Amino acid sequence: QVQLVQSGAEVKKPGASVKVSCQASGYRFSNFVIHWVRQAPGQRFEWMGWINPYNGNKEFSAKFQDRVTFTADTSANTAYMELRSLRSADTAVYYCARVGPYSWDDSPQDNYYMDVWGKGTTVIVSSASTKGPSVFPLAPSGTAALGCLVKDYFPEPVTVSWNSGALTSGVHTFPAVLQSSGLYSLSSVVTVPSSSLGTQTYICNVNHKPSNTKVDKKVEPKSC
Amino acid sequence: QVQLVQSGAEVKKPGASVKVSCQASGYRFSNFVIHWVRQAPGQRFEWMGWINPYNGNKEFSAKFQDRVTFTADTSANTAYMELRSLRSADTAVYYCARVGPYSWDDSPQDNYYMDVWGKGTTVIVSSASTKGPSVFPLAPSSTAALGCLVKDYFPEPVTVSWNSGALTSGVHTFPAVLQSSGLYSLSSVVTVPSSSLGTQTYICNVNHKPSNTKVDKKVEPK
Amino acid sequence: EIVLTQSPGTLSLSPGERATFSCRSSHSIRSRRVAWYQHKPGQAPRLVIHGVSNRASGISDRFSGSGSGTDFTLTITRVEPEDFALYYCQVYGASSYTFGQGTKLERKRTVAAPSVFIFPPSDEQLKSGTASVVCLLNNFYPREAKVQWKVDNALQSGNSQESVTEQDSKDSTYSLSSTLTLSKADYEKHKVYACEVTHQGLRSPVTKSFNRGEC
Amino acid sequence: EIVLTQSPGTLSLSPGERATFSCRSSHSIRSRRVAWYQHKPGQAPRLVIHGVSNRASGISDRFSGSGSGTDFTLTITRVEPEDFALYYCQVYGASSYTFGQGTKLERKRTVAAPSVFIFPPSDEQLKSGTASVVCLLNNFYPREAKVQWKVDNALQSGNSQESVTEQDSKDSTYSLSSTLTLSKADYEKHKVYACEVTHQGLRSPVTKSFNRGEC
Amino acid sequence: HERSYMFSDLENRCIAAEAK
Amino acid sequence: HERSYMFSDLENRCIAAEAKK
Ligand SMILES: [K+]
Repeated sequence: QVQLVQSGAEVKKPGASVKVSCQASGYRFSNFVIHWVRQAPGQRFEWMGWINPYNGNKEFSAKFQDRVTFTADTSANTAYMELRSLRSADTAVYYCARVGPYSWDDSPQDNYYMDVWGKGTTVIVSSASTKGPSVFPLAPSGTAALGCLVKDYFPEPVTVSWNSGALTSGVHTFPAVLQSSGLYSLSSVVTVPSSSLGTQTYICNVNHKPSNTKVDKKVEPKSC
Repeated sequence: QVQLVQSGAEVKKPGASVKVSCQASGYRFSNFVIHWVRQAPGQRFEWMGWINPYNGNKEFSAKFQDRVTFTADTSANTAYMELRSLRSADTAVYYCARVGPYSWDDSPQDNYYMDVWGKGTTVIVSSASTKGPSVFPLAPSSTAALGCLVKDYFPEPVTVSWNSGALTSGVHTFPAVLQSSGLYSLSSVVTVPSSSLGTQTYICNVNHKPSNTKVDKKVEPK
Repeated sequence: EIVLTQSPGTLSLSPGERATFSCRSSHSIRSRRVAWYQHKPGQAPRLVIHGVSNRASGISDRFSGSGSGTDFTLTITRVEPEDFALYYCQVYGASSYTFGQGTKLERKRTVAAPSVFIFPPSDEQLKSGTASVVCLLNNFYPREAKVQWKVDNALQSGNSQESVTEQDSKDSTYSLSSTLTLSKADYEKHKVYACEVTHQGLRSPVTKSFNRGEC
Repeated sequence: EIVLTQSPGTLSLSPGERATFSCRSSHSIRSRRVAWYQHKPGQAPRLVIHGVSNRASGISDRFSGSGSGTDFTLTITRVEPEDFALYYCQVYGASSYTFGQGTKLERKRTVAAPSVFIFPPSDEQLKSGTASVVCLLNNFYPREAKVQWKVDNALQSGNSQESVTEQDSKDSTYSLSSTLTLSKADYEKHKVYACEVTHQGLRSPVTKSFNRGEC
Repeated sequence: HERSYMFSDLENRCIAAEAK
Repeated sequence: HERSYMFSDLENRCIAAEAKK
């Protein structure tokens, strides 16, 4: 049961540093090198470097040669990665991964692929301050459509349900988009029978834990 | 151009040693490693090792490391290979070959192929002793065919011509076969007009330089 | 400096078909240090193949890696529902760790035209300061779709953002929302708002619109 | 040790034809240190290709080397008479210098049956104790030929040796000589000495013989 | 004669490992 | 110290070259 468990999501302002942890289990921690790799939205995975828990040996990608620090605590079977002087482009998911099993007959680093990956730790770098969303109705006009526009919040995520979870079929909650303002926005919609509009109540339940903002918005046909 | 001239054929008894020379010209002798490779009759080419003429450094095949010696004389642009404790299986053609040139960005030994080869030196190892051949007629009887059996000689080679070299048409001189006795035997034949038997004289000229044996034999019907 | 280029960008297959992924390297990989990974949304990536042709642990024999020199292939003899995901190739070792851009293996189904809906900005949002116009394209396939916004017949370009849902695990369709952003001032300065949708399932582009003022 | 296997053993072609030589290695040659050599009987071997595909100086473009991993190939687009030979592949460098067994590029010509001749031992030879009976197979093609010796109808096995000439550079044929060896005592004990030859150019084995004594 | 050497596909030659 | 290495197809690994092997 080789497993790697990472620390939780982080939100940092530009210029600050972040430290992510990777706790191993299911094997002898000191016997395997650990790789750190990240993936920013829309980009390819990017290797950052590796560390050998046993002797403390490390190799860094030229791009992170001076602002990343790799450390390991053989006592806790945990490896760490500290990234300093954060900038917006450092916004990404950071993964740790253990190399594969070794055999004396194998050539050096033949096993340096990413054998087992951690789930990743999200790190958001932005000057934006925590802010709850405004919730606006997307009023319904066969089959009708209605929804809620959840706008201007930070950071992700917000959760959206309909009728406290009683309504699930036909619901589509879209991925959020980052606006030029540095705040996020997303919509959640649901298609329903037009004949239900005067007898079925539709309420979108929005929750943005980072700001402790919860909103229940009833969406109804605009009495045009 | 690049040339490698090797020493002449050798004949040795088992247990003895042999030293073959390889003289280079046409290039800077001290700038190229030299390989030694042999090929026994019916066998695959067999690498023996190499020597760096500049510093005398070398590498040997595990098969010959214990009884082969590589040396070089830069002042004479010559490389030498000495094989000791000779055995029958050592009968073969021994070649020297120069490695290829190299570029500053290549990997080590990328150029260690056999760039230019010498024509080889024949080495025969046998307990047999020098002996001149016996020449027997291979009588015709109607085209027709006749010849000469050059039997029981050692070592190779023996040369055979017909009518002092005047007769070349239809002539076939076969590779010698080695007998259990350790002596060689070969035949030389010639197809001739049946109507010339008894009128045209046919003489096979045999020369075995090793034993200073020369024989001119007339072949005619019984 | 090693650059890996994967193809195709997207593989659309139904269960039971064979999936073949291509990875072209700029440098011949004589070391055989080539790997393939599988990555599903919100899950840790998983190693599928390492050393060019060696299946990772717990990996079905339905997955096989092959190739040499500058061309490598990942093959899924027969695709299963659990296989739909992103697949990446990677070179590793000797200080060279670079990944391909990935190939998305998605599920093929019959063409489905989208149902289109347009939503004007709410009085609430307008009262609060700005305006968002939303166009929804619901349950369609394939993914390719074009949304064109027109305001008083003026073609809008660059002031809208699109978001698409992951392929539905039940009907294999996609849904998309496009949001047109404009100042409250500009919204009130115009009357006709419309979104024109082009899709393979539509004989001709479909347009949904409304007039700022009456419903 | 690295083992190289060449195929085919012999390649019979006419000028103008394409020649393809194969060489299989026991080990993967990642270093690409593979060379091909040409060897004409009596002459110094000549380098044809090095580094798998690099043509040696003075080598025509009609020659080209290729391959990778475990399979390497030498190709001659248009065979020229000067190309008939022996061709060998070899791996070199890093303490590995093994050669393949070679492939003979032989010139193909129309089949030609051998002219057969049998010779009795000379009285001169008989005076010393041994008797050599010789059989001659003249100018034939292809090389494959079988000689069977019979003494008073008894098939001889184990007491003969044969030699074959190299392919004639002028008419592309081969010639063979077989010598049956007997003691003088045994020779005088039998009457009929025959040489039976089997060859593709003979729809039926050809027998040549003589009766000891009377001609 | 301390650190390990491996084949680099980028450089097409044998190089030393890193890390100390 | 640092030395030049070559790939050995025979041993399937990189070996050093110091004018002898
Ligand atoms: K050293």
